[PDB]
Amino acid sequence: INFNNKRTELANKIWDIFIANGYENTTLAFIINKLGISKGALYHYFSSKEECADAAIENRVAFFSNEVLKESEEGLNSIERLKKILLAGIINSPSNKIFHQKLMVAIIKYFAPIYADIISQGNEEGVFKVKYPLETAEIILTLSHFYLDEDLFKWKKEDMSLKLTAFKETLIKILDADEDTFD
Amino acid sequence: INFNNKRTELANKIWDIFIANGYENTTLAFIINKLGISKGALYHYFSSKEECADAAIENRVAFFSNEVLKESEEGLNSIERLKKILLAGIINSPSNKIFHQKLMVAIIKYFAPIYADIISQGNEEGVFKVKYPLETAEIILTLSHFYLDEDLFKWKKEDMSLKLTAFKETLIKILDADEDTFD
Ligand code: NA
Ligand code: NA
Repeated sequence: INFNNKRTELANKIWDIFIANGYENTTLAFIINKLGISKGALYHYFSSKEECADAAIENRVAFFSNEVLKESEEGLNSIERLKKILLAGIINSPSNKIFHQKLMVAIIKYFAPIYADIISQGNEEGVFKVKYPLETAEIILTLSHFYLDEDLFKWKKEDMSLKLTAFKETLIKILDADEDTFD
Repeated sequence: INFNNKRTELANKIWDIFIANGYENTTLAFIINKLGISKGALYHYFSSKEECADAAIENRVAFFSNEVLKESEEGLNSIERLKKILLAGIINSPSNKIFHQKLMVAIIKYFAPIYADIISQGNEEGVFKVKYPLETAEIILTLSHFYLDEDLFKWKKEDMSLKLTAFKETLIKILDADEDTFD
């Protein structure tokens, strides 16, 4: 109620600490020293380092997604809204890969309804023909955040151009959109 | 050369230890005690617990994928090969989620050429019309191993039926296959 305002202020600061310093190497002692708080002050809001990460991620993605909705120009068609939202954006140790995975999952879950809305708008305009708008939104986001992640798959830098092309091709098929939609 | 035969025999045994006991809670001391080997015997083949996991995963997936190729019936059409291969199959703490992620990534990388071959066969038969066979194979596997993973996304059990339906719909669009292909 009031506890929520304080917890998210800290989560925001923890985000900056995890990004700037890495998740694996950030200790609860480093966090509290950097924040200027005690162990007790931290344990009042979080039970673990994982919860600190989840709170940092939730608040960052909740913010980023809300700033996409407020920045959305009134009356834009679905094709332009899709193009605009696709261009949006905020060591590879096992724990650092978990922080990245958590972030991909949160982005997918927060952006899926926005993309679902765009897809539904396009079905109504007659530019797409998608049977399952929310599932298709989640499908697209999974491809953009897992398949196009070169660090996840250790994809070669010279192969990324073909993956983006293949991604656009897939988007066209899935949406039943015109072939020149993403040109 | 000869070192490889021994290393993969251990990797196979480590796999069983990680599955039966969980990755997070499996200590290097538990591994060596269960295997009947010394710390030195283990450090001769692996530098870390992560490398033990990667070796266990590589050898399991390399095996599983090779047993799919040997079990493949001679002269099956692409539609039946696809249906057959789709039915194939071997705590949620941060480290356990890494073991699972590593496994998903290895399955995708080992099975992609098999699915690419099936897709190419179908393009030749005239049952599919896919511009990028290997990228499309990787796209499909990403959806079956990330999007359909209810533990990754914490999807509701009652929503899984719609996700499978949406997955099949997507497969049909991506492959340019007939609508009754997966019935
Ligand atoms: Na859903
Ligand atoms: Na590739």
